[PDB]
Amino acid sequence: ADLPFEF
Amino acid sequence: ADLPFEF
Amino acid sequence: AEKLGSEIKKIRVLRGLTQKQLSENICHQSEVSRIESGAVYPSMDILQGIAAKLQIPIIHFYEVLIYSDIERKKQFKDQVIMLCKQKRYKEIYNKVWNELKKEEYHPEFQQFLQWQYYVAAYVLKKVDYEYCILELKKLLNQQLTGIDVYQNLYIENAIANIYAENGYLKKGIDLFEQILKQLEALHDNEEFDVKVRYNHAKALYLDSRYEESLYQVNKAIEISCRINSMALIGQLYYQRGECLRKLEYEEAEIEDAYKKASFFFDILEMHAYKEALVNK
Amino acid sequence: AEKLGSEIKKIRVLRGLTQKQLSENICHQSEVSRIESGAVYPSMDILQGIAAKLQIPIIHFYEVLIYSDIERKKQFKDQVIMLCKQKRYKEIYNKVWNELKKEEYHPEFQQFLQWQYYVAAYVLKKVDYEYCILELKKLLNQQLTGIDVYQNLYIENAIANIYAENGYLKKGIDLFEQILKQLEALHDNEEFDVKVRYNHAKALYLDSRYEESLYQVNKAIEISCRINSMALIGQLYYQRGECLRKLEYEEAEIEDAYKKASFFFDILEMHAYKEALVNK
DNA sequence: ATATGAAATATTGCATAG
DNA sequence: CTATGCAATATTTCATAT
Ligand SMILES: [Ca+2]
Ligand SMILES: [Ca+2]
Repeated sequence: ADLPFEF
Repeated sequence: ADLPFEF
Repeated sequence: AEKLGSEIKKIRVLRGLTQKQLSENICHQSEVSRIESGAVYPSMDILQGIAAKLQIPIIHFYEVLIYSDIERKKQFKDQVIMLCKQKRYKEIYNKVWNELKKEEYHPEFQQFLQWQYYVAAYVLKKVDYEYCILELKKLLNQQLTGIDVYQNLYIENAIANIYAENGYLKKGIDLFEQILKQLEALHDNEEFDVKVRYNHAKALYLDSRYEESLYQVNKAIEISCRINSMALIGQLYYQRGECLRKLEYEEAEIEDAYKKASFFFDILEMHAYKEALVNK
Repeated sequence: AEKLGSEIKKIRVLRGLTQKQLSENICHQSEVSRIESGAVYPSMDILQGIAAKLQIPIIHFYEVLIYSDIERKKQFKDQVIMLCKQKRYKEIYNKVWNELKKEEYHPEFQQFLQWQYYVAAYVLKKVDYEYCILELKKLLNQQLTGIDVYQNLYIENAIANIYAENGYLKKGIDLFEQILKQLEALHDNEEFDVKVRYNHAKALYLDSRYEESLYQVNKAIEISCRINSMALIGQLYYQRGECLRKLEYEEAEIEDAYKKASFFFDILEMHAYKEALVNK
């Protein structure tokens, strides 16, 4: 789940 | 020059 | 007028507000009433508040101010624009022609129609380059104001393209430079800026000014990446490949640009453009 | 309001026109004088005219209407936005904190700073997920109007992201669905739509709903290609590769998605994201 | 909840002045 | 070229009415 959430 | 101009 | 009024009332009802609710902290409920009945134009303060509470871009209220069918017109413009992007000039020619023959009065939308119709007529070889240029110049000579602040420059870009591809490189290049100069003065339209630099890069290349061409390409590619636009980026990489070849760079640098172009042509399904990628 | 006035005078001088020239077909020259001196707010007709002749998006005159330093604030906002995109949360934290301690009054801009500061604080682990959410909810409870109609939705998206990455999948997923619904209603902001679908897709995936995740992913990829946006397209291909793996697609289809992601990460120089691509 | 007369405010045009 | 008094128009509020 390496990619971050996009704020 | 195969690509067209961009209108 | 009546159009703004019923448009505010429609959107208010859609939001389940009443005139009193809408009016809170902005104005009296009776002014909302008189605004919706079209008895009065509202002041900046009141319009601003009303647009905010209703969550509408304030330009929307100005767009509907004078001419009818504004939503349909905007979808029409968007469709024409996408088709132009896809080089579907036949369809543009037909679609725009049907719309033109309604003879409705709306100067700015009229102009957009004529602009696109002439370009399509020109590309389909129904009219010669010189007649097209003259008709486009006539639209400019309208000194038309309008909501879309860039339309005159869009027409200028068309004129410059046509000069360029009919041997008039110097006049084309010089009009491209004027356009880029006019843009720095206007608010940002970086996608347009990318398109102009691309057309310019093509003209420069046709004039054998390979280094200046590459300069414009790389500048246009940098803007493209910064604003996250794919609109012209495949074409730009192709063009970068073209210049790299003429300037005698290493084959791997050259092949890189062409592979990158091939990538965007694939995923954006630009089938036409894929032809140009034979033998590289 | 004398700020509007001198903005009009500043831009008229910059365009070389005199009051008489500007007033033509719009109003009397003396009304232009009174508009530039701040003695009067102009009506929609007159403003629309002045904006057209001066080639200025009408929202500009509304922006500068009440609060000061609007050009600088807008560049600040775009900077923060770029940095957020790049995941440079330390810098955001410092940059926004400095601006925040000027204590200037401008509710919408202050709300933007606070939103960004809290997210930055949370990502940096200076504050816990629960406190971040409560502070964000308080910005919402401001019921702030403002120029940027999407700001509350942006705050809701942050809230939904934080629920989702702290185990509250159901709450996050339900908040994403509410945002997409509220978007149906508002004017098009299709980049934001793409971003929400992406975060939503991540949350669905964490909840083992692989098929629905891929649905949202493919929908967002389609929207991205149609609007020529690269902003999240790399991440989307990566996510689609993730979904394809769980759904047991053929190895080639899986590899395709990851290659497309690796392409975008490269050319967009997304160095961080490149790690996730180990062993695929 | 909305709408309208009448009063109070606010704007714009026309004449004119620096 | 710009600015201002003053008259002419326009808008907004407050008090009511349907
Ligand atoms: Ca009126
Ligand atoms: Ca005033």
